[PDB]
Amino acid sequence: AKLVFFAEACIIGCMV
Amino acid sequence: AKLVFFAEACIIGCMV
Amino acid sequence: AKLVFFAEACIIGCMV
Amino acid sequence: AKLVFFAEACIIGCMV
Amino acid sequence: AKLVFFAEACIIGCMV
Amino acid sequence: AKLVFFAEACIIGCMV
Amino acid sequence: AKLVFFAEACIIGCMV
Amino acid sequence: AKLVFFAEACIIGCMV
Amino acid sequence: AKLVFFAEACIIGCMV
Amino acid sequence: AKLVFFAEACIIGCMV
Amino acid sequence: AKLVFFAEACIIGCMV
Amino acid sequence: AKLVFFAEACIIGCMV
Repeated sequence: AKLVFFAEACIIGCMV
Repeated sequence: AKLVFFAEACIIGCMV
Repeated sequence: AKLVFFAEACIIGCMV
Repeated sequence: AKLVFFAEACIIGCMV
Repeated sequence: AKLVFFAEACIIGCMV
Repeated sequence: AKLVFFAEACIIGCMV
Repeated sequence: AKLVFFAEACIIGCMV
Repeated sequence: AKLVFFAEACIIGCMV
Repeated sequence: AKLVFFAEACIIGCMV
Repeated sequence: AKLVFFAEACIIGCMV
Repeated sequence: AKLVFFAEACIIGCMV
Repeated sequence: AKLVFFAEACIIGCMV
């Protein structure tokens, strides 16, 4: 898997 | 734009 | 305190 | 949105 | 001074 | 190239 | 509060 | 769980 | 050992 | 190689 | 000592 | 110059 940083703008990293 | 580290506790970054 | 990086996934730092 | 780490060398992050 | 992250969107930290 | 935070759980950034 | 990377050169993040 | 930075030296963050 | 982020506040990562 | 963080100011990581 | 980021590629920070 | 991560232990990045 990959650690992905999204941000709806606040940012958060999530493991996918 | 800037990246703010709102940590209001936890820390999240967002721009302005 | 400490700065825990909870991985509940998603990583968030929080002061504990 | 995502944060990409274009490192094309140096590293810079940008969203999509 | 402060280390400030701006991003014209690619991000870069700079000491101000 | 792009730099992805790999995962499989430890995380490493690598070049691609 | 906000978390700023202080500087004066070393950098530290602190709560405000 | 939380992210642990092991020191094997070298530093690897792992989800524990 | 582990790298632990103390909130001595200001964030400082130290070994233990 | 190594990952130098040049502070020419502004911080950029580059593979050297 | 110093924390040096090796590009062993993948980025790994190690002590020296 | 470049950012050096001193290990005094604890880790402080300083502009050198």
